[PDB]
Amino acid sequence: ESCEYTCGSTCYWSSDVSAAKAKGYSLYESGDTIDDYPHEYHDYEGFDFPVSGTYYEYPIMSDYDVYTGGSPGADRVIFNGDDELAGVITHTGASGDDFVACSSS
Ligand SMILES: Nc1nc2c(ncn2[C@@H]2O[C@H](CO)[C@@H](OP(=O)(O)O)[C@H]2O)c(=O)[nH]1
Repeated sequence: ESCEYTCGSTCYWSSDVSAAKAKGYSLYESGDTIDDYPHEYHDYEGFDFPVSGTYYEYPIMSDYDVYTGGSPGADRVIFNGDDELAGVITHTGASGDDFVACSSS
């Protein structure tokens, strides 16, 4: 139960990531949003994503619960229209409204 990704000091397990991607994807697929998520992620930052876009972001929570509205915190899981995982990113340690990648491999 390793940290698939680490966001700043927050440790996310593989199971945390798949639940956040699954939640954001069920909405995406249903053409719905909750407080504006998921939404297109532009990849203004220039990240590597092992998969192809269009990319969508969904909040991944610090507390391990799936996002269902409210404050999104700083972490985001990134996925595409095929329900493929692209990665986990964070606002933590990023300047203003930029994002930095969460450590992994
Ligand atoms: N930094 C960054 N922001 C984006 C991108 N695409 C959309 N955004 C938007 O600008 C703000 C992201 O910094 C995002 O709110 P967020 O905090 O929900 O991501 C979002 O609405 C992108 O590729 N990079």
